[PDB]
Amino acid sequence: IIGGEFTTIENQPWFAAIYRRHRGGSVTYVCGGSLISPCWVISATHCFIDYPKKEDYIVYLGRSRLNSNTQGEMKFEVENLILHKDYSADTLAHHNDIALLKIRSKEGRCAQPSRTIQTIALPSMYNDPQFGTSCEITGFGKEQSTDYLYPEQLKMTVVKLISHRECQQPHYYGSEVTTKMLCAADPQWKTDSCQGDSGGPLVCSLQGRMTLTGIVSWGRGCALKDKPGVYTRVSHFLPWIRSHT
Amino acid sequence: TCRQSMCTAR
Ligand SMILES: *Cc1cc(C*)cc(C*)c1
Repeated sequence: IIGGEFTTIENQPWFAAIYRRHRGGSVTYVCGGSLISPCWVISATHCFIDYPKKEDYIVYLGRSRLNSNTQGEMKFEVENLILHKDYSADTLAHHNDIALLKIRSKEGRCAQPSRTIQTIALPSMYNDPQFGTSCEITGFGKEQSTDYLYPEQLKMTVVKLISHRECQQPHYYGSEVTTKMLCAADPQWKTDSCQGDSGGPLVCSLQGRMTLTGIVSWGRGCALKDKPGVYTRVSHFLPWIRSHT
Repeated sequence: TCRQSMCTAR
């Protein structure tokens, strides 16, 4: 996250931190995700497409820091890794960039709700906030485009939803952006998601409830003028989600 | 094949 604020998991209790194990025992952070039911985390396919072996991954819930054990955190293995079969990556855009991870602790249990572990609601079909609405994004991604390391502390920021009409302008993304994607940015281009934030939640207070409106997918750079963050539009994938869940 | 989407991925 470029700009924004440091935060803690209590403020973002649906946030899932996804890591990959390597042969020698080292673990590296991969992507974010969101807990949508006790057994299911939703993320982005592009995070996993090159290494689709579910045994390689670890999922933490209730975790505020990248490389430390926060009190009340829960560690999970991935029981099923489901990537979208129509995922594709073009010049700029990632299409159908959505994935599901069925999580299970070593004892075979799903998430236990607590102050630091809560599910986030899904939207209803084709039901998104109006353009101009403020939404929050959360992640352990880069704080600057030139960083090669991720911050140890979880961050959040607040961005505004951008119309499809604006986002498909030539100096924005043109025809690369589709109706199954959502654009969001800072009006002054000072805060944005970045590399390492992929898979994590774009959350909007919708109709009296915190709702998973988007999934961090792609963008041209980070916090660049006229280059919004692009998010998988969750409200256009409900048949897919419920079919696998 | 290098594609720019490798770099746009967040
Ligand atoms: C091949 C290519 C081109 C650009 C502009 C960026 C990346 C990652 C790859």
